[PDB]
Amino acid sequence: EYKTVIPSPYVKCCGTAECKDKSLPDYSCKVFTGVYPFMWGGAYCFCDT
Amino acid sequence: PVMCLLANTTFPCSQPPCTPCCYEKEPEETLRMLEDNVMRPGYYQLLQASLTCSPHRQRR
Amino acid sequence: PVMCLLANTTFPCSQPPCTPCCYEKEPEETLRMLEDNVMRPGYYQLLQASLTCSPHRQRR
Amino acid sequence: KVINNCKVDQCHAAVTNHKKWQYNSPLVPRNAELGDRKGKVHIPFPLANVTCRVPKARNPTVTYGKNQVIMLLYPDHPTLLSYRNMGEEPNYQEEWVTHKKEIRL
Amino acid sequence: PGQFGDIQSRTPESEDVYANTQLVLQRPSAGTVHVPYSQAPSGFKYWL
Amino acid sequence: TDDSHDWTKLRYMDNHMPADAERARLFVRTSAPCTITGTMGHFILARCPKGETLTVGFTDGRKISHSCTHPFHHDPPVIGREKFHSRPQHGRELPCSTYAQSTAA
Amino acid sequence: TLTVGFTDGRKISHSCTHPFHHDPPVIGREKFHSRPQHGRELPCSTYAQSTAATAEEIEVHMPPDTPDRTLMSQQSGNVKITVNSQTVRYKCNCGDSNEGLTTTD
Amino acid sequence: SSSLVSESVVSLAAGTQAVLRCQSPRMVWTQDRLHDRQRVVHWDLSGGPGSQRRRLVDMYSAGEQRVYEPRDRDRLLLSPSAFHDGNFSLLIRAVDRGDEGVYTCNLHHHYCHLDESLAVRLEVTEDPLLSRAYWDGEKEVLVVAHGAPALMTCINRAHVWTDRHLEEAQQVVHWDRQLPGVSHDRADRLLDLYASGERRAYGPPFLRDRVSVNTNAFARGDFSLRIDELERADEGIYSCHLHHHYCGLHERRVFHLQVTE
Amino acid sequence: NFNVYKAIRPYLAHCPDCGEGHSCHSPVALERIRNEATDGTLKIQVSLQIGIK
Amino acid sequence: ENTQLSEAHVEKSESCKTEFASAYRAHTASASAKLRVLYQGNNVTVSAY
Ligand SMILES: *[C@@H]1O[C@H](CO)[C@@H](O)[C@H](O)[C@H]1NC(C)=O
Ligand SMILES: *[C@@H]1O[C@H](CO)[C@@H](O)[C@H](O)[C@H]1NC(C)=O
Repeated sequence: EYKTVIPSPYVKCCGTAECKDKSLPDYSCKVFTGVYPFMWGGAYCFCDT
Repeated sequence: PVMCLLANTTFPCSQPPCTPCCYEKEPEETLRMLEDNVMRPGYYQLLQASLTCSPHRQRR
Repeated sequence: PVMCLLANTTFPCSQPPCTPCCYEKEPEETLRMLEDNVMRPGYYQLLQASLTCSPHRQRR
Repeated sequence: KVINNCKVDQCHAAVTNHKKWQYNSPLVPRNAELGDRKGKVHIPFPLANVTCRVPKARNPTVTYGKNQVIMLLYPDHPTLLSYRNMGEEPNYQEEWVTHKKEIRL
Repeated sequence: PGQFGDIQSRTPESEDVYANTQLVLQRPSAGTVHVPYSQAPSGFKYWL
Repeated sequence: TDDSHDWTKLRYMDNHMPADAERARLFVRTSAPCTITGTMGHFILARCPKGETLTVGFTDGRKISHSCTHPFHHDPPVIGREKFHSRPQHGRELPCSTYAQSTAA
Repeated sequence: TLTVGFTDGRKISHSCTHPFHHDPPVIGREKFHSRPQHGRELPCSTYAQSTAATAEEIEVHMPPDTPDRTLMSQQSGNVKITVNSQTVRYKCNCGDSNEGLTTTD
Repeated sequence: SSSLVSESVVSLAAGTQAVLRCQSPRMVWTQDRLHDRQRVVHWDLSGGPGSQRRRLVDMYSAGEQRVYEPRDRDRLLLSPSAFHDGNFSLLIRAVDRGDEGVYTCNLHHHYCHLDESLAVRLEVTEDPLLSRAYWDGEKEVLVVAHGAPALMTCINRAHVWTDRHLEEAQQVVHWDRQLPGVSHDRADRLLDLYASGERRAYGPPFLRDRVSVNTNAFARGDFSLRIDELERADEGIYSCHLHHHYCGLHERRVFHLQVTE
Repeated sequence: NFNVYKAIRPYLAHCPDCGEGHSCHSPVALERIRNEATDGTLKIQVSLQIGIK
Repeated sequence: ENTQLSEAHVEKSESCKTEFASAYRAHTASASAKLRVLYQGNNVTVSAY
C-alpha cells in the first residue's frame, strides 16, 4: 500500500503564493486564487478576494 | 373586508362573537363557526383572532 | 550519550539547555527545536525529554 | 345515573365527548348519527425546493485504441456510464459498473 | 498506473518507491477549506 | 393546551385521560435508526437510511415504551447519476426538494 | 458509512461521518460473521495494544489562527479589541494602529 | 427598492472595463450552512476604569449554559430556555462585597453578524432597606443586601435572537439596469445572484457575454459589476441591491455610467 | 508514563462535516482511516485526544 | 344491526405546487445563435435569432 500524503495547505492571505518544486513521488502543487477561509469567529482572513 | 356569518349575525371575520379566545369561554359556538365558515380563510384569520390572540386572562 | 546541536551548543541530546521540564517551562524553545532538529533520533530522546520527561511532578 | 334492573350486557355507558379532544385520523369513522360537520385549521411544515451537494464522479483513465478507446474505470459505488454518437443518430448505450473494469469502445 | 503493482520499491526496507497515482488536485468549491483531488487508484486493496 | 407553545411536553389519550409526557422521548427506526430533525404537532421531519418497515417508539410516564410499526418499503429517490455513499466534502450542486422548516403554514 | 460521535461539555452529542465504505475482506475459505468456538488456525494481522509505536509522522505545526472578532467591542467608532488572556494579532486598517500583536485589550 | 448607501458618478472610456464596487462583509455566506444559526450569549464582569472585564458564563444557541469557574457552579444561573422568549437574565444566588461591578449581557448572531449587549451595575450593601433597583441614566444599577439573590434582567424579545424562523437562505444581490428616459419601478432586471448559488441572467445574448460577476462572489464578498469593452450604448443607471429581509438589511449602490474619457 | 501530547504544536480546531448536511466546528474530525489489519478491526484517527490531561 | 358506510376518493396533494410534470406540445423553433467575427484584430461577438 501507498500513502497519499497531503501536507498542510498554505493559505497566502492577501498574496499569491508560487510553486515550491519538491522532489516527491507523484508530487503535485497548485495555488488556488480567490479562495475564502473561515473558522470559529467567521473568516480566517481579514483579506477579501 | 371579509365578514363571517353564524347564520343570524354577520360579524366580521376579524371580529368574533366571543372576542377573543372564543373556545375557552364557549366551545360549541366555535364549532359552529368552523362548520359555517369552513369556506373562509378570513375565518382562519378569525381563528388567528381566536387562538393566536390576546385574551382577557393572557397577554400573548 | 549522543549530542544534539542547536547551531550554537552541541549539548547532549537528552541534556538540552532546558534541564529539566523542557516544554513545561516554555513552549517556544520546543517549537524551535522541532523546527530545526527534526532529523535526529537523539532529538526524539529530547522529545521524550519534552514528552516522557519525568519532571519534578513525576516520581522518576 | 341509576337504571333499574339491566345487567352489564344490557346496559351501555358511552361518554359523549364535547370538551376533551385528542385528535385523530379520518380512516377511523365519524359520529354514528351525523352527516357533515367540519373543523378546519391547517397543517404545518410545507415543502420547498433546494439544491444539494451531490457527489462528483470519480475520474477514470483513458487512452487511444485503433479508431477505438481503451478506458479503465475504477468506481467507488456502482454508477452508470453511457455513450452516444454525435452524428445523424445517437446509438446511445447505458450500463452500470460496480467494480474496476477496462471497457473498450 | 492504477494496476495492482504500481507501488514499486526494491526491498521491503527500501523506501524509494516509483509509483504513478494521478493526483490531480481539484479546487475546493466555495468557502470550504480542504484539499480535494483526483481519486487515487489503490492497487493493494484488490491485490487480494 | 393553554393557548401557549411549551416545547417541553405533549399529550396522549389513554382511557378518557389525556396524559402528557416529555418532548425528548422519541426514538424512531426503520430497521436502522433515523435522525430526529423537525418535531412539532403531528409532524416529524426525519432523515433515515434504508429499510422495509417503520417503527416509532417512545416511553410513557410509567416508563412504558410503546412503538407504532407499519410494514412499508422505504427507499430514497435516487438523485443525480450516482448511487453514492452520502454527501461528501467535494461534490456538485443539483436541485431537489425538502420539507421546509417553517413554523406554521 | 463510518459514524463517530462525541458529546459536548453541556452533554450535547454530535455525530461525525466521513464517506468511507467499510468492506470486510473475508479470509480463507470460510465466509462468515464472527469468531466461533469450533475454530481452526488462521494467521491474521492486527494492530497491537502496545502504545510505543516507533516514529510515525503526523504533521503538527504553527497554529494557523483563531479569528476572534467577537470580543472587539464597538465603543461608538472605537474598536476595543478585548484579549482575555490571549495573544491577539490585530490588523487595524485605520488610524491609531496599523498592525500588532497584543495581550491587553 | 432599498436603503441607499453610496451614490457616485463614474465617467470612463469606450472599450475599457468598468468596475462598480459592491462589496459587503455582512452579506458574506457560503454554499454550506455551517453553524449559520450559531448564536452565543455571555455575561462579562468588569470593575471600573482600572480593571479588565472577565467572562463568567456563556451559552450557545440550542445548548445549555457553561460556567467557567468551578466555584461558580450552581451559583451563577441562566434560564435554560433563554432563546425561546429572549429572557437572558442571570441569577446570582448570594452576593458579596467582591461582586460589585459592571456585568454585560452579550448576544451575538454569527449569520447576520449582529451583536447587542446591555450593562448592569451590581452594588452589594449590608442593609436590606437600602436595597433598590434603579436606572442611573444609562444602565440599571441593582442594590442588593449581602447574601440575597440578584436577578440581573437581560430581556430582548426581538425575533432575530429567539429561535423563530432564521432559516432564511435568501441573501440576494441584484444588479439592475435603468435605461435613459424610462422612469423607475419599471426598471429592467439585469442579474440575480442568490446565496444558494442559483443565478439568473437576463437579456439578449448580446448583453450576457459582456456582463458578469465573479464566480466566488459570496465566498469573497465581492459583488462588483464588471463591464468589459465599454460601449456608448452601455451607459445608464446601474444598481446593486443587497437584501437580507429577515435581519432587515436593504442596501443599494447606484452608478451612473457615462461614456467619456 | 508516556505523556505523549504535551509537544503538540496546535491546529485550532474545525470539522469539515459532522454529518447533518452542513459543516461544523469540532475536533471530532477524523483525519485518516487505517483498515489493512487482516483480522477485520479498524484503527481510526480522530483529531481530539483522549485519556491524558 | 350495526352497519357502516365507507366512502373514499382521490384528490391532489400539496406536492403539486412544485412536484409535477408538463405534458407539452412542441413545434417549430426559433433559430437563435451567436457568432464571433475577428474583424481586423477586433473580436466582435453577437447573438441574435
Ligand atoms: C426571566 O428569567 C428569570 C430567571 O430567573 C425569571 O425569574 C423571570 O420570571 C423570567 N421572566 C419572564 C417574563 O418569564
Ligand atoms: C480573438 O479571438 C480568437 C478566438 O476566436 C482568439 O484566439 C484571439 O486571441 C482573439 N484575439 C483578440 C485580439 O482578441
